[PDB]
Amino acid sequence: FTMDHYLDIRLRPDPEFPPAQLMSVLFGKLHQALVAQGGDRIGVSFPDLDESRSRLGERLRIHASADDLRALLARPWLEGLRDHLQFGEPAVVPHPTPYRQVSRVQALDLPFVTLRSSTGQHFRLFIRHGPLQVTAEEGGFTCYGLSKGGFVPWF
RNA sequence: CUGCCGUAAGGCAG
Repeated sequence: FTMDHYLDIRLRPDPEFPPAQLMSVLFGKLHQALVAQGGDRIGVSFPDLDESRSRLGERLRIHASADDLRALLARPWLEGLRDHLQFGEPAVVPHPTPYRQVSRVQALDLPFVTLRSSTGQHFRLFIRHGPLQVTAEEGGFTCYGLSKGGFVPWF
């Protein structure tokens, strides 16, 4: 379990943008930072997830090794959003915790973020937090920080 | 939104 570090990024409430819109922007920006860092050892989870309202919640948690996390934060990927966010301190995770897969699931009672890309076009990216396991099977993460096998601590 | 694997079901990538 070499991914024992995390950081919480919290959305500040905003009069003109609902949470879901900011989160999508946060999440698109992280996507860009992941595509640049390279690798597959950075995951995310949405700790305030609400199953019932199908809402991702107001927090984005980023999971990484102590130094994967540092390389990531020393990038200017949050340039332009920071005013809309509050950040926790990079910390060691609590233990013990369950682990789960947070994956892209391509009627969907699922939360989603809206992104763009070469077309101008908007698309929804659907996200599912998986069943709690006692331990973590090995595996990596996509360029969205979503599971391609890997698991993240849930707390 | 585009695209990949697959004979379509199922699945995947940015």
